[PDB]
Amino acid sequence: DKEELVQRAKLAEQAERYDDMAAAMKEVTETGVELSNEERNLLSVAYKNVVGARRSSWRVISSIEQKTEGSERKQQMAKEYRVKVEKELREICYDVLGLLDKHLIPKASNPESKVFYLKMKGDYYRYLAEVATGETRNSVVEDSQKAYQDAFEISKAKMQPTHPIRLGLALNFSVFYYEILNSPDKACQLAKQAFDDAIAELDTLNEDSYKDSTLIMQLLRDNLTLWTS
Amino acid sequence: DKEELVQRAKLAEQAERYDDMAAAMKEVTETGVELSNEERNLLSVAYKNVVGARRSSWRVISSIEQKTEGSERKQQMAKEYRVKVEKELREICYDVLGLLDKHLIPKASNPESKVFYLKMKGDYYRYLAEVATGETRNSVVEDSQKAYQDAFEISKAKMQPTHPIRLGLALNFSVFYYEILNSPDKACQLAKQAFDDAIAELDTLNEDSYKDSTLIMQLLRDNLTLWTS
Amino acid sequence: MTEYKLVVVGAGGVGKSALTIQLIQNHFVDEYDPTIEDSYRKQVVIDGETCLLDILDTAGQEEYSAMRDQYMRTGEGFLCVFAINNTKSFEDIHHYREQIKRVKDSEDVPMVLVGNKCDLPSRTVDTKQAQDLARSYGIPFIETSAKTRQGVDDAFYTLVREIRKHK
Amino acid sequence: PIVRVFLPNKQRTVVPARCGVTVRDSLKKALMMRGLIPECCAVYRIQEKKPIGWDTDISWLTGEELHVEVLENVPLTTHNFVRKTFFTLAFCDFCRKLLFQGFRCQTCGYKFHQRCSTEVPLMCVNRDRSSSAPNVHDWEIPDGQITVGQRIGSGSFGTVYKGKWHGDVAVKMLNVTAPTPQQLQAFKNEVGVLRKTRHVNILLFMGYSTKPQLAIVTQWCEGSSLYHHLHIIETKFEMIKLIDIARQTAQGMDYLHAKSIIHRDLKSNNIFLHEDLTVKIGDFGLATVKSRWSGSHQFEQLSGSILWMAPEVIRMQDKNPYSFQSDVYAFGIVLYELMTGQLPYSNINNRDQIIFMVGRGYLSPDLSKVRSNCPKAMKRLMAECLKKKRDERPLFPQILASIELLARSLPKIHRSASEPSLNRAGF
Amino acid sequence: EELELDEQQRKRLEAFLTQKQKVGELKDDDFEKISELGAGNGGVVFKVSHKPSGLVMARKLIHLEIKPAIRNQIIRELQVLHECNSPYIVGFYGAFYSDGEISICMEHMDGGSLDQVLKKAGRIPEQILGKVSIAVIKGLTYLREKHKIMHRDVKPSNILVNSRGEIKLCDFGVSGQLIDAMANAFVGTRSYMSPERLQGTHYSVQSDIWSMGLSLVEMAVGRYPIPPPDAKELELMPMAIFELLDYIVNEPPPKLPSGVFSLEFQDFVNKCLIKNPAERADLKQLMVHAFIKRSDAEEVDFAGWLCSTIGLNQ
Ligand SMILES: Nc1nc2c(ncn2[C@@H]2O[C@H](COP(=O)(O)OP(=O)(O)NP(=O)(O)O)[C@@H](O)[C@H]2O)c(=O)[nH]1
Ligand SMILES: Nc1ncnc2c1ncn2[C@@H]1O[C@H](COP(=O)(O)OP(=O)(O)OP(O)(O)=S)[C@@H](O)[C@H]1O
Ligand SMILES: Nc1ncnc2c1ncn2[C@@H]1O[C@H](COP(=O)(O)OP(=O)(O)OP(O)(O)=S)[C@@H](O)[C@H]1O
Ligand SMILES: O=C(NOCCO)c1ccc2cncn2c1Nc1ccc(I)cc1F
Ligand SMILES: [Mg+2]
Ligand SMILES: [Mg+2]
Ligand SMILES: [Zn+2]
Ligand SMILES: [Zn+2]
Repeated sequence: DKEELVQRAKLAEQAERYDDMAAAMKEVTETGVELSNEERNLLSVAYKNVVGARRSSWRVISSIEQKTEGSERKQQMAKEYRVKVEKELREICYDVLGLLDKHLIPKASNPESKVFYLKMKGDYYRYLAEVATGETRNSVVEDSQKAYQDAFEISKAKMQPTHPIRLGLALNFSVFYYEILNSPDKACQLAKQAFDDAIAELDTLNEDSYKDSTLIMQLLRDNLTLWTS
Repeated sequence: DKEELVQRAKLAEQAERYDDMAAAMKEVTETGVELSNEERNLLSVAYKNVVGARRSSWRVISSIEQKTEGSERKQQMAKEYRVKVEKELREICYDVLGLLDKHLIPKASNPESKVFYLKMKGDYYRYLAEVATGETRNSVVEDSQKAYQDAFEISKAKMQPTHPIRLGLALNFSVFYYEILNSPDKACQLAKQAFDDAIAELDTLNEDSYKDSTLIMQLLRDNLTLWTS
Repeated sequence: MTEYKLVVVGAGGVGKSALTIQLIQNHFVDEYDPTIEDSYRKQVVIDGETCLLDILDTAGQEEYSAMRDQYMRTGEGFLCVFAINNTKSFEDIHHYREQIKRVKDSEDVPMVLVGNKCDLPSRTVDTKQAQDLARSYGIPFIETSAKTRQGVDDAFYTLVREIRKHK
Repeated sequence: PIVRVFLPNKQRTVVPARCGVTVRDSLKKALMMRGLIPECCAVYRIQEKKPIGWDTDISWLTGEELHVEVLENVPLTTHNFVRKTFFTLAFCDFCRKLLFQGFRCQTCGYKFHQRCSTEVPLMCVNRDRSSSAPNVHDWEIPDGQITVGQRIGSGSFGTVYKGKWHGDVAVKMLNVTAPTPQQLQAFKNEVGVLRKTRHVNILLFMGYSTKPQLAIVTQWCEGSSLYHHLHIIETKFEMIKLIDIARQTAQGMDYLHAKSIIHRDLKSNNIFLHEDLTVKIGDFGLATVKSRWSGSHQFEQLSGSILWMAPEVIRMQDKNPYSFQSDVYAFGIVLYELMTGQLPYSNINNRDQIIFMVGRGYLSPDLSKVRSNCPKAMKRLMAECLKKKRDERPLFPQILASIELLARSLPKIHRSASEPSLNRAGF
Repeated sequence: EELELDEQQRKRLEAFLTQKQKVGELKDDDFEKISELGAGNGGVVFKVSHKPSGLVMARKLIHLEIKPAIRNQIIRELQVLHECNSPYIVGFYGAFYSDGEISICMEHMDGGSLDQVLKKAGRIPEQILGKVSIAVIKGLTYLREKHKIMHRDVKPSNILVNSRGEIKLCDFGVSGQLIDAMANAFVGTRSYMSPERLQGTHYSVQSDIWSMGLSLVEMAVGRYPIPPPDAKELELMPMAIFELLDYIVNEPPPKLPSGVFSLEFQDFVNKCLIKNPAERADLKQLMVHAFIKRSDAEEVDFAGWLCSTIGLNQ
């Protein structure tokens, strides 16, 4: 039953076909059975692929929108296409957000799962805010900040700071600060503090958790290098 | 105005959203007006992207099916997914063939456009056949044979042995021979003849088409070397 | 990029090896394992230049002075170490300077005077004695403790700077 | 009882020979002082070198000489691999053929086929289906017509005079004085080859003359060289402008290689920025006027500049060192110059030392002086262009394609990275 | 001063100083080219005369495109030459920038460089060679004491003489910025840098000593010493540049043939061509060399011999 759905999702990911896998994971989590970290990783990746592709599409369309201004009324239909794309993004974003309240947040059995779900909620809030404007964007970013702080407090109080999930949460929070609050100083200080904490807790992890950390730290160094100027 | 649709498809091109591009170009095909040289490239590329994505999906699913060799219904589910994607691919190919035969084939003023359309017809028949198995496979193989012969005659008559279209037609015919008829001798003979013809006018390479022609020729050499075994 | 050959010389027990190991590995050796010969490489940035230091740590025991002399012949600059609780080691700095002059066939050799073990109580070689000796040769004097690491980098980096001056 | 031990990095130490003490325990302190561990190193005895166990008692080795060599057991290494299929023109970095379905690294953008996996470099340094049809998207001007112009400069083999012939024309006074009849014939053949050529990004070739000595007449260009803007006024360039310049420059090199003509001299002085937008190149080919002849032969004589020379062309052990790879290497140095704004080897003031250290392979252009806003893909491209071996360098179709891909990918990569994906690979 | 100068050298130096005092500002229009004295690796030397004064001097023009800041820096660095006064140094008048060119006004020497003399003579007598070496050593010592500057480009092309027999040096590396600028200009055919300096290690004038020794050997044999003469090449009493450099780095240095040269000279050149720069003697130790003592004891009418060899009428 559920294992068949898991096999179907793995096959779809192998074939890169994503929307079917997204629906499969949606019904899997709607079933209400116990969810493990491995299973939810597939759901996260599946949603991430489509949302990132569409985010890239919106970015390119918006870039073209301001590419030419003194021209014919083709920018108008281009922005109509953009608005259609944005509506499509909002639909899937709302579905994803509602999924957490339906099954993920209520059926919270372990702290790291709560941290993961809150991080996802904040990430998708930021994704929506990328196109959201005005009071709606302000409310969404406030909600994102709430989840960010709640997740960070639990991560600090419960688990080690050398786990990759906490590092990713800090990185995403810093990026959100830069892209919304536009505070390079506070974000830079927080990123440096997180990197120093990671460096303090080194050579003390498991065989599996020896590669993710490397990529995350490399990204942190890159972000600090870019933001130093 | 069809130019609005042209700009829409052009935007969708860099947008990497190929289904909307395919629909928009299908609308222009349904307009029933003779097309230009430029729009044909957009149409071909738009349909080619979708067909190739489906082909890749079919290839990976078939590879997994050959890999498993177990006793379980996961293989049955994979086969069902394969037949579903083959069905949708068949529908797409049928739509393309209908549009081609109802608007482009009837109205081919210039022979070069006719050669291009026949090449498309043959390649799409090949796409049908590579998943087809049975008498229908034989029928579509015969139809591809007719199309390829008709295109090749006109190419040998009124097309230079250096223009890229003839080179691509020769490449496609060689691939079709090697895959369907499994006759490496004649395919190699055709490849060598076409390569010699291209080498004959190795100087007449203008600004319009220099990299494409040599790229095709290099691919031909690579395929010939692979077929030397 | 730039390589410097540094030789550590002086009487037995003054702390040549402990100073060297603090430079190389940031660790204090409390055991006394007398040196016969030991060489080390360490890459370090000094005054903005990435430096490759070859540290030639020599025997204080004169029984092994033939080995010491082979190391000294290759060296470009010399840390001349005494201990602040061993007046003979201080007086014998003259012996080590004369050895350097003999082996290098030159009176113009980069040298730094190092007074080590400054963390000890009841120091018996005072600052005035040490600074007067360094002055008498026209060389810097650096106080060090291999135990606390005080002065260790300054001693070696100053010698590198003296070699650069001489080049 | 002491044992003399020789250590890597030309170091050495002596340890006492105490009974009941192993070699490993004796040398542990030395290895820790030198950033090494016994488990990843090997120990040999002189007897010429006989390996021994680390647990061997040092007492039985009294008076012997030991040597330590570092082992290699765990290379490890990795990239973040994600399955992906490219719908535009692309090529495998290793297999150099067309690429439809394969693998991609999210880290650096390395792309390779399914079958090429085992050949991918370990360090993330920063019955098969056939291929298919990919998508598509005697001319000497007579005397009396040449206006003798004004001297401008002297290069490696010529002198510059801007004259008038149906308008402003460029005339290069060759430094060769007495051309041999065979040399003259070869010069005429190459001129005839060049005459029937035309491109948007290559300067027009406009014949020659032989009555007023021997000189080459080309189309005159207005504006100034790239070298001027990079190092005379020190005017910085934006990422869009810089990558556009690189793309245009590569556009013409593919054309020249397509007509099978080796440039041999692509240095930043020879690139013009006409109308402040369009890249134009001249001063190419002409194998005759280089490598001064001793008779019926033109044995290779080095000449010109040395920054843009590739290692092999310096080494001179090859019969025809000027190959397509030479132009590739030149393009690599040009990319580096554009990206850094500083000439290569800016810390060495002796050209003899530059030549020697390039020749032995001891010295390569810096890769740390790049700016902090260039995407890592361009760094990978620049690194690949400067390989010492000539076999593994890419040819200009691939570099043109990669430049095109990274150019069209520009709008999305300006912002910082976000959350990365997981491994998502099977090995 | 205050130096060991005789009456003749001191008087000539004073006369040249007086001539310089008659020269003020320098401009392109102030001089007229009389003849070309030879083309350098990246420049040329023209015989020019200062029309407002009528004095015939030597002018070298250097073509190197640089930013104005570096131009002014080199101009400031060139001002040190005014305080440089020694009989072993080619006299200078000044330098200025014009027309995207670097022009230097220096004392014209009728004797010319040693390269043309060697070309027109084939080989040089040992007595003639010995006199030049001591003057070279004294000039190098003067430069190292007064300015602490290593020539780094010691070669026969940088030594000028006159019909009066005086020997002077030139092309010294006074301006390091100019040295760096000329580094990436063009390529040469043969070189004389010491093997150690090819490795990035600085040993100051040891390389100069090594280069001087090889130059003296080459002037003594009438052939570039690299590669060493082989059999019939040595009995007469197109190699790639990279091959030459590798050979110099990884081969023993050549030596003077026996018998045709004095054993003191052979020992001197062996000392001056020690593979290890540290083992190579300095100017002080070379000064007290027995061959140098014999050369000092000897007296040679070099000026008349040179005039006869060139063909000048006394
Ligand atoms: N308190 C203190 N002890 C030190 C200091 N430096 C060295 N010692 C101690 O003095 C002893 C001798 O040190 P060591 O470095 O072996 O001296 P050495 O000069 O290398 N001796 P040798 O000439 O025999 O090789 C050891 O017990 C060491 O711990 C220091 O700065 N403070
Ligand atoms: N078509 C041209 N239009 C204008 N100036 C030109 C043209 N061709 C050459 N020049 C000028 O010629 C000067 C020097 O001659 P070039 O040979 O072009 O330079 P070069 O690089 O030293 O010579 P090589 O052979 O390329 S190393 C350059 O600084 C240009 O200003
Ligand atoms: N002081 C001088 N007096 C007379 N003639 C000189 C003088 N300096 C140079 N010349 C001549 O001018 C030519 C060009 O000057 P140089 O700079 O010596 O050229 P060069 O020898 O090619 O350069 P290098 O660096 O010494 S190889 C020389 O070869 C001499 O013939
Ligand atoms: O002349 C030089 N090299 O030779 C050119 C190629 O032939 C030369 C080389 C280096 C240099 C550094 N500072 C000045 N430098 C030179 N100039 C110079 C020095 C002394 C005199 I007296 C006259 C001069 F022009
Ligand atoms: Mg010791
Ligand atoms: Mg010169
Ligand atoms: Zn990678
Ligand atoms: Zn491949």
